[PDB]
Amino acid sequence: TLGFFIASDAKEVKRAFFYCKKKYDSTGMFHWCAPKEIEKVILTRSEAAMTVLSGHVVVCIFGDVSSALIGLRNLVMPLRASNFHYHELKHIVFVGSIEYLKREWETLHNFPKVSILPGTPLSRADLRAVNINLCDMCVILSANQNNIDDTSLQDKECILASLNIKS
Amino acid sequence: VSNFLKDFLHKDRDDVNVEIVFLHNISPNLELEALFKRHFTQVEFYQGSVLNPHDLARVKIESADACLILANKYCADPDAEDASNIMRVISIKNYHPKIRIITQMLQYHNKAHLLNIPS
Ligand SMILES: [Ca+2]
Ligand SMILES: [Mg+2]
Repeated sequence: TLGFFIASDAKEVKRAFFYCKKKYDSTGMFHWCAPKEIEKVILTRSEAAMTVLSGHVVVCIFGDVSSALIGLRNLVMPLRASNFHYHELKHIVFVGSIEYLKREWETLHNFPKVSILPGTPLSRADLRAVNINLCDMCVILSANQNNIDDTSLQDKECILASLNIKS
Repeated sequence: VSNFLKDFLHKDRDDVNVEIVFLHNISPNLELEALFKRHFTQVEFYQGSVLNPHDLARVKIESADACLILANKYCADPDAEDASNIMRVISIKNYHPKIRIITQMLQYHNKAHLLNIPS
């Protein structure tokens, strides 16, 4: 075979041969659950507050009807990889506009541990509802990033959501 | 600039030794240059965006007393002009957070976005 080396050069790597003295998916690699419902996964603030989420994952999305589809299946796939256990599998909640969430829910239904909070990622009340404090990682994504043509709008939302979470 | 400078340099206000340093990426026209030549000893102009920390150190904003931001009232998009003012206050607080920013917004919810900035 060949050896994947992480040295700082090619010549340092060029020394190995020189110096010698159901519970899952249909395939196996992931986890699969039955196609749930958008009304099942939509939460309100009070329901998400009573849903105790510690060490979980929140995802912030600045999406709309005019925005392009990002595609989050590739994001949520290695979270549900079978190199861990189902108790170890984290919970994911998506915060944003229910219009973009409806545009993407037709792709986003075959996955477990997935919630949806319609609203606004800038809403401090919504962030307190999803317990961003206990959340392991907030992921701030932007969907209008390749329709806007100005640095003033370029990542402007992402910067605001980051600053609000830090504040 | 004229409506600001009359209110800032008016006789009724107490005599002000404070100078005014502008900062704007568009080079001014001849009439704005004539206004600067009018209030020569009190105002200076320096071309540049506010989104450059080299420009901010060039205009000495850390040594400046207070930063001011004048928003375009009559804009075709009251959220896009709001957004530009947001990014300007973001850049000034990113360079030097220990300064007083006097700015003007266009709505009330944008006040919360200004509050989002830590400094
Ligand atoms: Ca190297
Ligand atoms: Mg002078």
